[PDB]
Amino acid sequence: RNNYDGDTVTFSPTGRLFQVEYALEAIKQGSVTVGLRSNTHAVLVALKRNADELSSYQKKIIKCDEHMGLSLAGLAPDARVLSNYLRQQCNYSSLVFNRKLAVERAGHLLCDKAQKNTQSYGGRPYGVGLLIIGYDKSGAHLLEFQPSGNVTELYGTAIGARSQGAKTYLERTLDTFIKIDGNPDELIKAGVEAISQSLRDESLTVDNLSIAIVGKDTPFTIYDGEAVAKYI
Amino acid sequence: SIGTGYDLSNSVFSPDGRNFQVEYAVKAVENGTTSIGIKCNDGVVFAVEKLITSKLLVPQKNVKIQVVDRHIGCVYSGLIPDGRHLVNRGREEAASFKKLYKTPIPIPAFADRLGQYVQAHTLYNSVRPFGVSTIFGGVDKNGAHLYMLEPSGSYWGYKGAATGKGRQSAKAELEKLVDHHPEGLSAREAVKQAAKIIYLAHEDNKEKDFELEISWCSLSETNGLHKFVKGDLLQEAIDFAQKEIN
Amino acid sequence: FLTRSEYDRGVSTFSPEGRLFQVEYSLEAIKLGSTAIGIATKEGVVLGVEKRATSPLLESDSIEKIVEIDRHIGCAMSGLTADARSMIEHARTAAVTHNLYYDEDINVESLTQSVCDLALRFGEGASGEERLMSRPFGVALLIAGHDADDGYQLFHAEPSGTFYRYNAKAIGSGSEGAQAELLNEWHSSLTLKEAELLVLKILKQVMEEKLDENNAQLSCITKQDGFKIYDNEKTAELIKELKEKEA
Amino acid sequence: MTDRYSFSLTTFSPSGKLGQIDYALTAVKQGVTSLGIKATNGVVIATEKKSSSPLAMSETLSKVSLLTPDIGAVYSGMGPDYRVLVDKSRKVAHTSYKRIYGEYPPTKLLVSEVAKIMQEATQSGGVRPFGVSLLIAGHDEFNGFSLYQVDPSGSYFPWKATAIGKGSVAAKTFLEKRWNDELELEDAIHIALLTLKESVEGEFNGDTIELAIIGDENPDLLGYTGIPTDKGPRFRKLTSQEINDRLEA
Amino acid sequence: AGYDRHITIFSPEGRLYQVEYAFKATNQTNINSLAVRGKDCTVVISQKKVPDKLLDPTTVSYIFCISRTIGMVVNGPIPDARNAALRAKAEAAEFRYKYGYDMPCDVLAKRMANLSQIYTQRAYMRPLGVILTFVSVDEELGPSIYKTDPAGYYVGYKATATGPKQQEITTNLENHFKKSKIDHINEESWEKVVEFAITHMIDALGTEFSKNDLEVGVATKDKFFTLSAENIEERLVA
Amino acid sequence: LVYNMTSFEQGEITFDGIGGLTEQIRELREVIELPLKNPEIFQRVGIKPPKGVLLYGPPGTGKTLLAKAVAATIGANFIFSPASGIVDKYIGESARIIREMFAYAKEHEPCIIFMDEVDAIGGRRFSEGTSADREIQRTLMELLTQMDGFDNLGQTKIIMATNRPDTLDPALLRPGRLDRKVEIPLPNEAGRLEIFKIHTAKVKKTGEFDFEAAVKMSDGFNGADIRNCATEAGFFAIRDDRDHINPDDLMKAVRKVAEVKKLE
Amino acid sequence: RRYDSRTTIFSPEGRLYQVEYALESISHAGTAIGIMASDGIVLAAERKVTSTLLEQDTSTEKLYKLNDKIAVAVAGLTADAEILINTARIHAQNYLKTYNEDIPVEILVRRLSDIKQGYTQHGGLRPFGVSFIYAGYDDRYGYQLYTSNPSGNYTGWKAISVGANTSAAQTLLQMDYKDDMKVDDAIELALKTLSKTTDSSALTYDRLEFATIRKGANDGEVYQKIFKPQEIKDILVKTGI
Amino acid sequence: SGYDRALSIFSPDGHIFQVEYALEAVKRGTCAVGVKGKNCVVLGCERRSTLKLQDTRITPSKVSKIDSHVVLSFSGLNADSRILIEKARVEAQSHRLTLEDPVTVEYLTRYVAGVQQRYTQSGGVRPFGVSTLIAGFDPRDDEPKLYQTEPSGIYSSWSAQTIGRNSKTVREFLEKNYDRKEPPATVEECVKLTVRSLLEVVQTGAKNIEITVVKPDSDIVALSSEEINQYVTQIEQEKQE
Ligand SMILES: Nc1ncnc2c1ncn2[C@@H]1O[C@H](COP(=O)(O)OP(=O)(O)O)[C@@H](O)[C@H]1O
Repeated sequence: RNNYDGDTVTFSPTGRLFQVEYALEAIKQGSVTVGLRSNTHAVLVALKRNADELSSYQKKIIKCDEHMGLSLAGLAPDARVLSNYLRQQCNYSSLVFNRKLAVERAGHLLCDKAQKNTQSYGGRPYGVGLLIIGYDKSGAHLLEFQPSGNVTELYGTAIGARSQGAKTYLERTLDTFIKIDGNPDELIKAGVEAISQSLRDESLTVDNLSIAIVGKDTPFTIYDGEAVAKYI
Repeated sequence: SIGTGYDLSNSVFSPDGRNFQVEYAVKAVENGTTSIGIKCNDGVVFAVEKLITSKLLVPQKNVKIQVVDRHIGCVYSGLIPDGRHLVNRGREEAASFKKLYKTPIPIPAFADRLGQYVQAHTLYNSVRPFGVSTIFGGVDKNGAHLYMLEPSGSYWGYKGAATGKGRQSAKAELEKLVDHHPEGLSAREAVKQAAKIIYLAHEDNKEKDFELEISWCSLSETNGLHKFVKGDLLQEAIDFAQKEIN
Repeated sequence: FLTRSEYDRGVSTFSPEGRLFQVEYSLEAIKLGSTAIGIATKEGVVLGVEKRATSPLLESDSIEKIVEIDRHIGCAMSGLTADARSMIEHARTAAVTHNLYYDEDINVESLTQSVCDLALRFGEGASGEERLMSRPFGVALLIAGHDADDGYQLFHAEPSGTFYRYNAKAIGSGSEGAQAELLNEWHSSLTLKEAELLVLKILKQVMEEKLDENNAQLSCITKQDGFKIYDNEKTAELIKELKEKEA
Repeated sequence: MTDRYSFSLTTFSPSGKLGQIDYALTAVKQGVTSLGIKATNGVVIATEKKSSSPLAMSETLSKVSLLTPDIGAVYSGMGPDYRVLVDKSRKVAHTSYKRIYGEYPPTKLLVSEVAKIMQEATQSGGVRPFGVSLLIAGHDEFNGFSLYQVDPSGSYFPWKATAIGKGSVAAKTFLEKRWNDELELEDAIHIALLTLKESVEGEFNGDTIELAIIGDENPDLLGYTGIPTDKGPRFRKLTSQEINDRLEA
Repeated sequence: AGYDRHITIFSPEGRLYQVEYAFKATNQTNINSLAVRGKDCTVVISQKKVPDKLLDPTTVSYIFCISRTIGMVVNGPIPDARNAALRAKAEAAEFRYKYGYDMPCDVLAKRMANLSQIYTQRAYMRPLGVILTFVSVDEELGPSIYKTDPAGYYVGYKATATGPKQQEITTNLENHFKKSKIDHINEESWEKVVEFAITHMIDALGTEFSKNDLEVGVATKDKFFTLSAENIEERLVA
Repeated sequence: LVYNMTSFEQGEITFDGIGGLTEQIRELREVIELPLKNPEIFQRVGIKPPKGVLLYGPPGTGKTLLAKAVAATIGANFIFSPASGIVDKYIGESARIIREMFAYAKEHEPCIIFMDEVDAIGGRRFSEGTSADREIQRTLMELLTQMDGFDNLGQTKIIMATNRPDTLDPALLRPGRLDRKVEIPLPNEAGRLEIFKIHTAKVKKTGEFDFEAAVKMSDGFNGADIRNCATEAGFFAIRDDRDHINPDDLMKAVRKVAEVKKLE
Repeated sequence: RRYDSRTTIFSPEGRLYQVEYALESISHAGTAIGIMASDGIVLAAERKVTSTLLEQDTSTEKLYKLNDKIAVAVAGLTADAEILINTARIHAQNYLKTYNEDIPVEILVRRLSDIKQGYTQHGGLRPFGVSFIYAGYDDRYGYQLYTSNPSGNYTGWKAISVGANTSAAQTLLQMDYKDDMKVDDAIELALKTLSKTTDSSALTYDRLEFATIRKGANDGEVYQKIFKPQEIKDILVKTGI
Repeated sequence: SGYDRALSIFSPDGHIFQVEYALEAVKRGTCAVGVKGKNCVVLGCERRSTLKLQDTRITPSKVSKIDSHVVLSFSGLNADSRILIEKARVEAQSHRLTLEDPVTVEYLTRYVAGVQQRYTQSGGVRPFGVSTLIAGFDPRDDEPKLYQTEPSGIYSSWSAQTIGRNSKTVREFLEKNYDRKEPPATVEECVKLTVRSLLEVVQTGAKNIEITVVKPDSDIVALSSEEINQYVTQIEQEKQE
């Protein structure tokens, strides 16, 4: 019996934490979502699962501010907490300083929240990993998030159930789509052959797909619905 | 491993007299990367055994060093967030000091604060010890200093220091330098010997590709502030070891 | 291979499967509760409920699974009828005060988000809140109503947070059989009177007793009349209408 | 051979008793002896001390303590749950009775306050009682002398002559055979010693004990002379040289 | 069975166990110190062990000069000790500002020990695994030692010791006092008392020492302080 | 045989070919050898010969090699009864084993015991499961009566080895027997070369001497350390197929294998 | 798994086993008796211990007082009994200064009982194990006699008892009682029961104490009489032990 | 199992336990019946005849009015019933204060259940081991009604209902006799309906009963012990053989 895993106060008998290490299998029983970078324009894509042959689909992408957004993967209601949190900081460092909030500063304090739940008796870890993008006065970025706190600045990654069937596309084609700039019409095409390698016969209906994009001269914005049959 | 029933929580002494839960935390950093810091005649230096996941990592945009205001530096191994929730209190704790006592912060009294903020987090039952082994040092009116930090709370004033996977390698690879250089060093003759050590350390992990970062604060080459490195200095300091080994 | 039996006595503990269980059990309480139905034409929305006659000396309007929550919204309880009251007292405290802080009429997608912003108050609060409950409370509402933005729609609000915009819901003691066959009896091009028929039909295949004006209830929404439920008299005349039609 | 109900102190067994207050008293025994006798003119208190390391200045510690000029106390049990109890006690003599009635308390309205310090321990779980059981001696103008006892369960008796600690049953047997209802003071001291002889080890001199008494006024202790009725204490403890000679008989 | 993983539970035989573990958790350093009075002064020595060769030995210290005319030498692990020395450096503001003058040692042990008593009635904190020894030069009662402990049984020893070699040092010390029948030591000079102390203890356990392997504290009136490697040959000079 | 070696009273290991002590071993010379040698005095005084002894301390001391060795000098039968390997979950049958051996020892004419890890007997009883701990004293208490009943023999000696002394405080079993309780040492730095001189013998190695060995043996003061260093230092001269030791392998050995002998 | 570790738990059989484990505690306590009759109420007592070197002479244990009208009798724990009466002695006076008249006895117990209910559910706390008897006089109901129970339910009795072996003592009271007794029919009754269901054969004056309420104030309200030893050692010999 | 020793966890069937264990406690209590005629309500009780030492001057009373147009009856255990009765009558007189208007009966009934919902939801608390029911008339109308309440915190409106010992015999009985096809009109048949309903439990003891009825215009009236004793006989008068 792997004891010592009743709560996030106790260590392993080695130096490991199990409740955290059990959270990371939550993202693995959600859907997939992916994110790229260029030196001018970045992007993310996500397949959103139904509830039956009749329901709607799941609001998966959410505007935290105009120069920055995210794309969740895993347990959603615990993501709404974080999404509201960014929406306050960004609405705090513009009523006071007026400065565009640096995207890297966001992940530089979410980690200072997923920790302070890891310590004390009560609550849980934020059982979801998620991706962040954003343009700023420095350049485009991508920042991920996994529940344990560790965020990382990347060119492009993906997460969720059956995602490593996409990462190899990236590690295979990384040197190409990073110099690219000025023409998002094909970068956005990149993830689609990146994600379509990682499917259980899903076949990518127009309704079954969400895209969000940012850029220097472009705000954050969602492309779903009939405006996405283009990017099949 | 010996005692069983007395591991489920802090604030329990084994009958030998020993709280095992802390005895398990420090068995974590041993499953963490490597970092060091050695004292110079003028100032101090820092290093790190950075690791990777792929080429996907942005080169030189995922720093593991973190800084304090008044020309003071910090680095931490192990579970990096707990080592960051601790220094996040540092920049919070000095502005409780220099706001009041009109002056920048001394290092030893600063170490006492972090050296017992940890103690509270092994003095209760509803908390967890910080699973790190922090390093920090800098400059003050009375010269340069260095320390090492550890979840038991028993910090010390060292000459050089190490942790992580690469303790025993740097247990001796640093001990030599105190023998060959009683006269002290400069930062220029130091960083040409620190990045040496990191490459000696990675030998245990020849597969896991890596990266390297350095920090150094001295009153000679920086006039008493904490600065990173750049340019053709680390571009050759690496080569002070990339060629020294092979 | 020690099993689920241990990590299932606390709301705030995962399991190596990677999941919670208490919230996963809450969904297995509405199952005990009576049925509930909701399907939406373009002309209007309808609902439908069984009432579980326990004995013949209960004034059946004593208990309610339907609420005139506002001018243009309705609901449908299914599960523990008690803790539902902790929602609607908070729900129609919103649809009112939104007519104060904005002096207009409301949209559902705030409302269904509001109640679903509430059910998760037993843990992390959305708006950085605190804890007020030890017990996620098991009911599965059906927030039908109209907004001038998208028109007539309904929803399904668990205690587990998330919602869904069904076009045809069914939850209670019949979700397995009913929502199977609404999938072959849903048309985008219905009337209203093409709707109250089947909702009586489907509610007949699913349950125990023969129907009656007393052992059922239903309602319809329309933007101008509002949450107009039906008397026992009117509802009785559709039941007869089914039979001579069924011949 | 007890189980499942001494774990805490808020679960009545079927037999109908509380958990570990019965077990707190088990240490009270295992502490050193003690005693106190009520005369017709005074009251006495006495304990030995088995000072572990002889290098200790035994004068520093004091088994006996002050509560008023007129009231004094002693325990038989755990030490460090005494030297805090007294400050928590005499702090109550001031704020409770004195500053709203002018003058110092009688003994029982000072002992009843001690109990409410005690029962506040046995109110919840995981918060232990005090490992001691006290006795108090004092005087007033309403009913005069008294000798009370205090247990960790909040209860408080009276008594006439008593011992507690190890030599409890043995001593109290002797007291029943070496007591009178109308005796005097000085013979009481001639009892307590040879009562304290009963369960003694090591030496018996005036250095290795500490005993006190109460009686008539002792205005030499006062120091603030010039006042008719500002009379001095009824309390003083006897010096080793004042005891080592009495022992000579 | 319980009874051990909690503080505030008595055993049926009366003795609780958890503090007794802390009474045992003092000597994880294998250190043993010594204190001894004088005629107007008092001194405290302390064994040192810095085996690894990267520690600036000046800062490693189980000594904390809390204020004027006070000193303290600790056992138990170092971190808990700092967590006690702080509170001492806090009260000595208060007792001065609140009651006017400086704290005597005896109160400072009496106060500090009540705090470690309160952590044997409830689970606010665990009890510190220290047993510490204050020294001073009193303005009224003269030099003094006081020997605290976790539970809070403080007493004043005329000259005592601590560590894993108490029985031994308990042997030879009292042998000395009965060769003269006096509690304190004559020979005023606090310097010369060090020569008395160290030679009294090398022969006790039987090992000669260097200058870079001890640390000492000295309690003159009007000040308490520490000293470096001066006066490190007179013990063998004669 | 069934249980133990019994040494046939003559298997003559050298109690002096060892880097142990002279005071302790001479302290034991009193209680065993003097009566069995010289009964003319205990008879003259009428005192009965002694009743057993304890030898505390943790291992490395050699607190079992001396025992059978001095037993070989006098020539008694050396056996074991490790209390860790005596406990049985059943109600009785921990005391039966006690009863077999005091009998079976007397089946032999002389016999002496070597109990070890006897803290399994002397437990603090912190659990207080009366179904168990009522029996723990039951088997223990039988020892107290099985050991000194009618046995008026001068042959049946007793030893008890007990690492972690004073962990037992259910009963210290002080009064009467245990006529000694030896103040056991650890291997002092002076004794290192007293010990290394032992195992180094029976080797052709060009000496393999050094004063850099006690510094290496500092904090690794356990006899297994020296047995094993001489082992593995013997495995390094063959690491290159050499002919004789160099002392650097010793300075290499103890420095590089006391590591496990200081961390775990 | 049995349902006793906390008093906030119903059993599957529909009961709260901790509370029964309090109502049994009084069985360890000492006897108490009250009788209601024409002229005025009477009470009795029996100290659990009657040893030599402790004075139960001037020190009442079982018979405290709440007001010149009302007096009680007490059982059970002692630390969890004083605080009740030290609440009752407050609530009465805090009913007097506001309404300028005396207390009706029914309100007191109604207010003193419903706090014991408070120490039955809200919190993981002990219920106060005490079984008071209430004796007093109010105008809207004349003479009165109530009884408590650490659950928090009371009862208006005529003449009952509690403590050790009351179940037998009731049988010695159920059948040999007459409502028209004046005072002394209840006395020789009362003292005869304790003589029958005791622990030892002493019945010494120290072992027991009495009390009385009397309306003998001639158009004045009421009197009490808590008897010193000289008023009760003379009466039993005047009654024929 | 272990799923039943708290209030803040669900068994895998989905249902909590500590609540419906209360329904086992209330089953251990006395009957409490109620019926509404066309223009008058009634209420019953399984009063006990315990013993000849309770004061006949004060019979006990399950029933307890809160205002002159509302009453309340219960069964279960009395201590936890005493509270919400006092939180009720307090709440009603407040509604007269704030609104200058008496209470609609439905508003009251959702206050008593509005506490039986929190006293199970938030832990650190035990429920109210009681079921109750409400009875009376709305102001300014003759509309009869009674409501039931139970510790799960839900309110229904039966026309006839019972709680406690052998309720199962009764709730089927009135179904066999009472019916909305013929609603009664006045008292003497609502009572002649009810007094016979008790008989499954009463085992022919008429010192074991009480009864009340209801008025419009904010009145009530209790009832005597002979004023049933005749009704003991007309109900038996049919039972000739
Ligand atoms: N004083 C010593 N001199 C030489 N070798 C020793 C000494 N003590 C122990 N040893 C070595 O250690 C072994 C004995 O281990 P020992 O410490 O007796 O185990 P235990 O303590 O469990 O009986 C012997 O084989 C011997 O080689």
